[PDB]
Amino acid sequence: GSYDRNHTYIVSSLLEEPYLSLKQYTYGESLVGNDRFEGYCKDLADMLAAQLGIKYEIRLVQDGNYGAENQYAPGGWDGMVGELIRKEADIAISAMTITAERERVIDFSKPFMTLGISIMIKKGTPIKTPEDLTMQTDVNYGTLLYGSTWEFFRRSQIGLHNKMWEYMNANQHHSVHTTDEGIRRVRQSKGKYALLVESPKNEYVNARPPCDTMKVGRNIDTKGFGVATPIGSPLRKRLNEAVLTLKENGELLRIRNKWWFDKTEC
Ligand SMILES: N[C@@H](CCC(=O)O)C(=O)O
Repeated sequence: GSYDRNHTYIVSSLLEEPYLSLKQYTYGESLVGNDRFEGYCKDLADMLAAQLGIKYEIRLVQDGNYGAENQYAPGGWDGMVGELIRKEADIAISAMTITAERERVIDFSKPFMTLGISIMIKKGTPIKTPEDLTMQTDVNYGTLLYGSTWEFFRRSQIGLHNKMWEYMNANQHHSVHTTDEGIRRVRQSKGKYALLVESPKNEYVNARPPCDTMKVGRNIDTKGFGVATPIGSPLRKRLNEAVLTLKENGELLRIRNKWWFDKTEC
């Protein structure tokens, strides 16, 4: 009640199914504003905005990136993280992984979803574990360049993870600028490409046509997605409270089931 509720809050996000996607285009009708978008993060944004009694406007991140330390970016970070640092958006509501490095420059709510790094293969690929990848030659692998999975391997103290880091850093052509290009490479590489991909995306893709991909191995780590705000935001406490409210009242579970379980065609 002690923050501006006439302001339309700018919500940075990033198209990445099923978190956020464009509603299917139809004949003779043009969607505008937030109506263009659907998905888990759209439903989350709607519910958070309702909890806070605020208006909001989704504005997609202007470089298509989640956020990485970048010696060229103003404020030191690109992507949604940089938009928050530079006060170009008020909130980011996306599949933004909570990392120690990002917490030093922006604030996160408690997590609204838990996840881990996982492996996606085309069915038939003779890979069952991360260790397997490092013991063979024919299957190349990679991840989203410079995101949280990339940084996990760069920074990990586990020898296996450092071995995977050294390979990927020396073979950046086998990593990708969008996770969807990684998934296309899995599908189109005849069993010779594996993708390191966060488990909710992996699980979503594997459960839908063409049913040609699968997850192998245990998740490599455990972490969360959070709602992100620029430091000092007047909304920080209320947004965290709202996430906790939606977690306790079953609403986060409802929209997770909506976008993952209700959409299982395989
Ligand atoms: N969710 C990740 C991007 C995907 C990935 O790095 O695997 C991030 O916030 O950086």
